[PDB]
Amino acid sequence: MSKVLVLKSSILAGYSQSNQLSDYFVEQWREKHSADEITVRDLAANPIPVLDGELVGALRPSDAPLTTRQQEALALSDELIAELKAHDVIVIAAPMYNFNISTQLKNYFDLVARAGVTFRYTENGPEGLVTGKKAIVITSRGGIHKDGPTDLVTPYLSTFLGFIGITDVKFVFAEGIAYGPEMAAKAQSDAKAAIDSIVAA
Ligand SMILES: Cc1cc2nc3c(=O)[nH]c(=O)nc-3n(C[C@H](O)[C@H](O)[C@H](O)COP(=O)(O)O)c2cc1C
Repeated sequence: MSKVLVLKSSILAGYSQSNQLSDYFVEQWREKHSADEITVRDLAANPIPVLDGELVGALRPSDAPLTTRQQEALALSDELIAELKAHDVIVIAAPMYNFNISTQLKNYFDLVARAGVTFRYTENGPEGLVTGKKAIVITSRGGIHKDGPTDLVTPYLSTFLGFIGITDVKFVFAEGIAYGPEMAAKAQSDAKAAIDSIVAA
């Protein structure tokens, strides 16, 4: 029995291509794996704060008193990390905005990456502590970037996720959305088929 976490990060709400595919993933997983628990967190509808010079100190082990704002960010970081570690299958919807991930997803990563909690340093290098996960990235783009030099999102996601221990990552692409409704529909169909194959594994 698995627990599935779905992280939505688009700023386009119900018009989001990656959210539509995330919803399809959930629908198909419920159908094929009816006993599994599914948790969805919308990082745009419930925003994570920007990591600034005040919040960064909240995420360090210290005996120093924290500000109210720091205490709340620490509580949120702990909540996010507990949630991430409590689920088995992690689905990350990651649209490409100005050649980067969305800030909504980035703020989540910046509260989740914490030394001694989601990674630690050993005598022979970094070690990720978020273990036993299988990750699916659903990444939507207006243009066509896959396997080219302008896709920095894919290797960045592999790098960041691997650093915290999530090395088993399958990518689902929905590209060419900006070329119009016909190409957006083909991207949806192609990504749905990649999802079907993952759900059928
Ligand atoms: C603010 C913004 C920036 C974008 N930057 C890029 C980009 O750098 N490259 C690209 O191919 N598409 C870009 N797009 C198009 C989105 O990648 C495309 O609309 C995709 O469907 C977004 O996924 P979503 O619908 O789930 O938000 C951008 C869209 C927005 C709104």
